[PDB]
Amino acid sequence: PADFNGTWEMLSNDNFEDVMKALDIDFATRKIAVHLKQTKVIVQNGDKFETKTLSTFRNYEVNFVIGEEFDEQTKGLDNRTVKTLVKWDGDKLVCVQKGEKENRGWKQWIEGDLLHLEIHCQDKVCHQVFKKKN
Ligand SMILES: CC1=C(/C=C/C(C)=C/C=C/C(C)=C/CO)C(C)(C)CCC1
Repeated sequence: PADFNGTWEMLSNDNFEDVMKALDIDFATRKIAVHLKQTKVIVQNGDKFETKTLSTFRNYEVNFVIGEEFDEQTKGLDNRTVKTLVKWDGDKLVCVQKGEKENRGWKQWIEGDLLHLEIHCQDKVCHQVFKKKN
């Protein structure tokens, strides 16, 4: 079983601008955001997840239990309300965010000491990789 617990520092971030544009985040904001390093802080207790996404610009928090749908407010991103549901795919997390934007969600997994995060909206996909610090 994967263990997502820890602090993970971004190594790479590809096609983030494509996803931000699909979310209608304006160009000025995309330009700021694409150049920032991010940190992911995760506390996992079995199916219970507390996560934080940190940057010098804005921070983002999302907490969930596997299989339990909840209202997510993407404040600081696109600031939309979505119905979010995260489930397992083997050792991987797969999240669907039901709402105004079509085909919105993300997929997260570990290979070794690297955390991978795929973020998708409409036909766009962003791939991020993070290295475990603690
Ligand atoms: C666009 C946007 C940002 C991106 C955050 C992303 C999109 C987080 C994805 C969160 C998920 C998938 C949960 C943890 O895996 C941050 C807040 C850095 C700065 C302001 C603009």
